[PDB]
Parts: sequence; structure tokens; C-alpha cells
Amino acid sequence: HKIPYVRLERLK
Amino acid sequence: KPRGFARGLDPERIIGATDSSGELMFLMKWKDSDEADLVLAKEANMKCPQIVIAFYEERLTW
Amino acid sequence: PRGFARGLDPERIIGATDSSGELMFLMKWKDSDEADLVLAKEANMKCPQIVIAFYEERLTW
Repeated sequence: HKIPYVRLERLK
Repeated sequence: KPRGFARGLDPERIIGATDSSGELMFLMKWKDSDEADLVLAKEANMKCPQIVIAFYEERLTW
Repeated sequence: PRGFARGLDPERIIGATDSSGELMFLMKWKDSDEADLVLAKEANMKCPQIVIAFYEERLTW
């Protein structure tokens, strides 16, 4: 029963 | 029987998402209706892009 | 000139950072190999479908 997220990674 | 955008209501905000069907779907809360229903993300992207972007922006993680 | 002021058409977002204190995208522009940073709020208005494409790819459960 997971929540959707938008997974980003910081540049550099 | 009309569903989603075919009900002729204005989109208000996306309150869920699922791609279990093979395509990304949004659970759309409509203006002045208690009854949310699923719409294709492809359709929402075009008809209400800023409502789509709002759903994504509220759940950013690093 | 930086970002949208280069007057190039946006092509794809290839990255993101909040180190400026607001969300910025690394925008790759069509017919240019020099990507650079734009405010997300500006991209939202000028190329929402490119923003959405970026977010769609990174949606995860």
C-alpha cells in the first residue's frame, strides 16, 4: 500500500 | 454512464494515481461534485496540465 | 544570456536542483549541446508538457 512520489536526484 | 472528462465537469485536483492497467491514470476530483473518477494521464496532461503538475510538485523527494 | 533567454526551444529536462533555494531544472535545448538551469515555475508555464514528461518518468511507488 505505497504512496506515489516523484523521485529526484540533485545535480552534481 | 459518462465517466471522467465525458461528464463535462471542470477538473479540480488529482487525488490519486495508478498505472496498474498499463497506462497512468489519475483519480480526478471535479469541481462541484463529490464523485471523483479515473482519467487517463495522457488526457489530463492536455486538458489540465497545471493540475497534473500540482500533483507531481506536492510529492517531490530527493 | 541564460536559460529561456537563449531563445532556444526546450527539448528535455535532464536534471534538477534546489541549491538556489527554488526548484530549478537542467534544460537540454534542441540544437544545442549546452544545457543550463531554469526555474521550475517558469518551465511550468512555458513548456508544461516537458515538465510533465520529466515528472512522469520519475513517478515511483
